[PDB]
Amino acid sequence: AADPVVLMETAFRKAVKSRQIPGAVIMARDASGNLNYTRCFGARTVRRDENNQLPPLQVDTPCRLASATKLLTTIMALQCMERGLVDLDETVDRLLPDLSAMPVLEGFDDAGNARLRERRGKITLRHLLTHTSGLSYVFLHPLLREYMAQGHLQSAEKFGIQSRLAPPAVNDPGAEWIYGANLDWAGKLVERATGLDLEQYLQENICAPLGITDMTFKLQQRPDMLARRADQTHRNSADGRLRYDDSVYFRADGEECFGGQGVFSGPGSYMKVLHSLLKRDGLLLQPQTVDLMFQPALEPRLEEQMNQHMDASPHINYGGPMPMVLRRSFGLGGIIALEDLDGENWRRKGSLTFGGGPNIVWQIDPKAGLCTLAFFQLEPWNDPVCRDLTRTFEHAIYAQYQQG
Repeated sequence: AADPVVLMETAFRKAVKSRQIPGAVIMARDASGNLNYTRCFGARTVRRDENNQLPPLQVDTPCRLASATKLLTTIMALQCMERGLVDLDETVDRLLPDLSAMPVLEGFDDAGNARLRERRGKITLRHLLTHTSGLSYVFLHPLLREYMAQGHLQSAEKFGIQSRLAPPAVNDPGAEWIYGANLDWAGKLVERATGLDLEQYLQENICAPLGITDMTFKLQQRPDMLARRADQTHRNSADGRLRYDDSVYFRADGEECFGGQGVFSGPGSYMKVLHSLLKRDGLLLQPQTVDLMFQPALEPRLEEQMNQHMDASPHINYGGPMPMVLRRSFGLGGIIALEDLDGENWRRKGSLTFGGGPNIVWQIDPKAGLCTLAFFQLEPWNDPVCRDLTRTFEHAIYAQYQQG
């Protein structure tokens, strides 16, 4: 290895030895196809097995991707566009007439009555994939917070509407960037345009081309990869020690396919998606279509307010290991760096990035010719030693690779 990489590798092993992280999978690939950096550290749980050992994280270990699923669903959405089933600026009301019928929540009275209102303008597939449709996640928006407390989402059952699709919009399309259930809608777009449930689409149109056999929504129907699945671990906010996280169990996710989250896979298979997109090999997506994913999709006003929002909310930190304050846009699939994160030393301008709940982070850097993947199974998102370790990971392999 190189000097910076052996120091980073030691930084990781000390975090496993000193109980800071349970484990991590770390992977980096070149566009030229001759960088194959993949290391594994520590365990896939904090729970000791029947053997009284910690079973190790490994490159094929099935892992909860959480919101890192959104990238996969962006590909499925764009795959449908390539095939002339949809168009980016086609109104969604053909394939999503239930979304298109939803109103926008304007606010409340002094009496406390909810003011619903007809949407101004039409929602498009491009809006969904850039989080500019105008819908938010309930627990983020103060209007949706109260709307939920009033109990108006309880009637979704009656009309057969799915819980995650139930909330009304908080704004019009093209007004704001707002993080929401857009890929859950995009997933529905894909299903009804193609006539297949997401899971069969994923298998046929993403796993098969790349030779993947450990990527699925239905983890319960795969006993072989369920037997060696990673566990979730949570970091205590009090003492900073890590404990077993059994929150998934009590939630009962339970065989329900949606495009925003839900997919389990090995880190190796997820890097295979990042790798294909980087080298323009056409197995998932037409190179011209990939070019679009890295194009700033946001209008100047929208990107200005998206930066304001992200810069003003460090407790969420969408741009994980990147500088807390940084000029970004959004392409189709993730956040785009509108500038070099640190001259030639780190991610270059035009690089695409998004992450996942258990501190999963991916990035693709066309201009630098690199793509990296930092894979953890540790909550909450925006964890400091995960963020820090990832930061030292990227810096190290960018350094080794590009000069000398």
